[PDB]
Amino acid sequence: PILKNHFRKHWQERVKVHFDQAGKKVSRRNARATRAAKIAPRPLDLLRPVVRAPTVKYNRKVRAGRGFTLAEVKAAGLTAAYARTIGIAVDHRRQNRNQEIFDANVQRLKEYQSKIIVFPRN
Amino acid sequence: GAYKYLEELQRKKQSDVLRFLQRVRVWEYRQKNVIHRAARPTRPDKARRLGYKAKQGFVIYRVRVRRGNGVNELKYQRSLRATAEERVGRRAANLRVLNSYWVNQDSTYKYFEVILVDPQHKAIRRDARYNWICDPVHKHREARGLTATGKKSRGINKGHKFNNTKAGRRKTWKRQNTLSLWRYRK
Amino acid sequence: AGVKAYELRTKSKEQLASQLVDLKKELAELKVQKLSRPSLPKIKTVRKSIACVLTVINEQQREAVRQLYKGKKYQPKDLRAKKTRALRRALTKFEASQVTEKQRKKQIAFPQRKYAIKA
Amino acid sequence: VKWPEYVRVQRQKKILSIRLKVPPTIAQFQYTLDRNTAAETFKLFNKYRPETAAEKKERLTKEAAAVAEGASPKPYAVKYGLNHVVALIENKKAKLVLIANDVDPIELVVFLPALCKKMGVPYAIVKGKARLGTLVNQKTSAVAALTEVRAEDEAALAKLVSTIDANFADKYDEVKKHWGGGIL
Amino acid sequence: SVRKRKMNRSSVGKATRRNKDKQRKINIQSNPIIAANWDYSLTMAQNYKKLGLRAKLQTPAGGKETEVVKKLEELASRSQSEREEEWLEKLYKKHGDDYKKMFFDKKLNIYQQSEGDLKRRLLRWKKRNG
RNA sequence: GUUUGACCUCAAAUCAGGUAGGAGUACCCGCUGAACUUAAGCAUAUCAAUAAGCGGAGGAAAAGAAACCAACCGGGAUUGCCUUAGUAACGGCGAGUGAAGCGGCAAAAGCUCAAAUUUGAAAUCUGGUACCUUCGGUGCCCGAGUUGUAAUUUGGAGAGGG
RNA sequence: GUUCUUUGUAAAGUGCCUUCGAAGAGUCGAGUUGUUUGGGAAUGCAGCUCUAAGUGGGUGGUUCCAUCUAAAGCUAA
Repeated sequence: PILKNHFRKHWQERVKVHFDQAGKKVSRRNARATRAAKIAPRPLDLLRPVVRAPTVKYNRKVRAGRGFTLAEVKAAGLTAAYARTIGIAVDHRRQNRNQEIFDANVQRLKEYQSKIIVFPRN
Repeated sequence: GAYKYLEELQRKKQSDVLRFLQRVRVWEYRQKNVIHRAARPTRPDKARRLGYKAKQGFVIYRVRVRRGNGVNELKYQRSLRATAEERVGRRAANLRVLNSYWVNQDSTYKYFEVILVDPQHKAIRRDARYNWICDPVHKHREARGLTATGKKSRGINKGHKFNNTKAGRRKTWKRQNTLSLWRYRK
Repeated sequence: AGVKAYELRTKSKEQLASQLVDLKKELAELKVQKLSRPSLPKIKTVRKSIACVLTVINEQQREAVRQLYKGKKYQPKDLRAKKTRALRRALTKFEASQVTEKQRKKQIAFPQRKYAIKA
Repeated sequence: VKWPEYVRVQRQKKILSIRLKVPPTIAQFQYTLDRNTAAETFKLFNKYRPETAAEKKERLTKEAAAVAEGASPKPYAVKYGLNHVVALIENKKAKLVLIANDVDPIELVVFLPALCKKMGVPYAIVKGKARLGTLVNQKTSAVAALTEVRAEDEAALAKLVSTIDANFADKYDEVKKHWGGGIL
Repeated sequence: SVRKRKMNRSSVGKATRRNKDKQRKINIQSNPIIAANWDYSLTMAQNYKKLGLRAKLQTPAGGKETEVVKKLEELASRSQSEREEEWLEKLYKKHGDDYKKMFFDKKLNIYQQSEGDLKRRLLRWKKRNG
């Protein structure tokens, strides 16, 4: 009546068509298989925390965080430097303010520590 | 220590001591070549916090550049400091430009003291704190603006304000100006 | 036909040099017979004979130089590895695996432990 | 006559050192300790040469050759780095701090005489970084300090303090004032 | 092309590498217990659930004791120098157990060490001896 | 002492040992930079922060562990993909230009210096040189170096004692 | 897996008590001409004038509050 066509530039030079969608899925699965073949008994990814999303819109939702904290790791009963060797992602810049999020993470860490089998250095 | 006394001394540049120091040295640097090698840093404090270790393989070159640029304001939007760093990059092509600082200035010339590491020196090739410069991904960092001042002039930082140049302005232009079409059309 | 390499490896410097002079004379005599005839088969084999003798001569010199420069710093630029320019720079295995004094302490104190998550 | 470039530069720098009016935190140098007191400072300071690399190596191999097969006090030496001297001064561990008058960047050692007057450390600006270098196994030293001392040398050191206070600090109370270099 | 045209024409020969079948099936290396019990006909995640071990700790996008006992089996299953020993010999023979006097001694406790350091080191000495 | 000797700075040597240039250039990092065109004729604008030109790298480059985003019940390096979204904002408010946070997902990893004395000891390093188990190690020597090489310390603090 | 070496009052880590405890200047900023951006908030940058502070300083949000630590450096996928 509206329409805006951004074809005033030399658009025909930069046209990326993703024919390799099927090729790149295979490529990532081969990558995962290789990583799991090198990291044999371990999962494939670090233990990630539970986290509340920002903004009025999404604060209903609970999502994965980057890492726990020095606080959540200490309350679980271990050190940050040792947590990384057991494959627990640690976030130094994140803060602890909500009690429900805190306790959920501590129990996630505690249940993780019961389920694991750490190998000795010998 | 001793360098805190130096650091806070060189923050006063028009103060009568450093006024006199700068008066003698500006003239003395005019009498020498344009690009010549410094015996040792004039400001060892600022050299050291920019990562100059006084050991074999570490070089200080002193450099001079003309100032300024509506014909007389046809701009040339690259800095004086990046120009200086590039010139010492070409005269000393075996070295790698680590960092550079301001030393003295004038109506016509701004002076700098570039700091250079010898990546072929065995006192650099060992010691795991400085042997990163031997990796061939650092051949002429000053020519691609990977130094402190180059990263400034490129506008590479974090935030809202640097959205047009955060991954590099050429990269972000090429990315956002691409008609991306999938197998099953979105 | 022609001369064989393994037969010549047993020989000394003087024996091979004399051998070479004889082959160069023989080839020089065959180039005088070449112009009278349409074809000559032996001219090809003697050329390859000379080439072989020179290779054994050079190999015997080079390995002698390898023995007097044995196990020391700075051997000749031809007797050195060729590899490629970009690899004849680029930190050596010692200089690359060289870790700082602090990181070795951190690696003994906290090595990446092996684990499995279920029981 | 025609001289080289660098010769002309250092001669020009020499006459420039004189003919300019200079700020009083500089020219507080060159108003330096006289010949007798300088010789007497070094007659003490030469008794505390830091054990040279050869001497240290031979002694510590003597420790190994003896102690591995079949008590000592802490030894006293002069203290000689600028980071370490300005560490020692302000901790008041310095009894005599010797400062060179000729330093490559002058800006390095400009705070030091006045920081010594502040802390109450009895300082002396002595002539020559080479001359300080000699007593310390280095080419140059910029600074040399004497923290602790053997009791034989203690009374001599205390008198060296009092001689330097009287000879240096009292004669040069006018040097905190007066811009130097007004020579016609 | 320009270079490829010559290389497909020359008598040098191509450096042919047939490394395509090796891209899919990479042998498991880091654990011999897993190396014996890994069905290569199954995938990565299928070989994890077959053994029991959790493959991804975050819940995946999309739709989804035989060996772990053997692991559990293999997981449930600093001396002193000559000079240090002879130093502790000297301290015990001269003092015995008076750690206050033992650490205030300039002749034997040359390094001005505490009481706790001395009783710990002496008990290490006493356990290795009678 | 009208002598001798420390340094400082500046040189030279077919000195010992090294290293830089040129090629390729799809992608990548910079510098430099138009016009035809399109807008009503048209100094803005547009094509376009494009092409051409010049420099500089690698298998990727660049970016990157906040002087970040937000306004929440807060998230948490970068990069990339879907989404935001032709949205916010810009523009003779004209032709036209035009993001980002959030959410989902791919992939994920963290660290290191300078600035506080090793001062009961420059603990550091390069080269030469003789051996050895030689991408190195050891011995001795010349040096670099206190105008600061090592160990400790980097905010997640950290350090000295008990 | 097997095997040879490990050392020296050597190098760490955990928790508590006790005593201390610095953080990148011709840089931020301000003005200014020019370039540049979606960035009207003046978006970034460059030149030139002038040029800071440490219960600092920057960036946001309706009396204040929140969140970062600049002007040094490395790092796979």
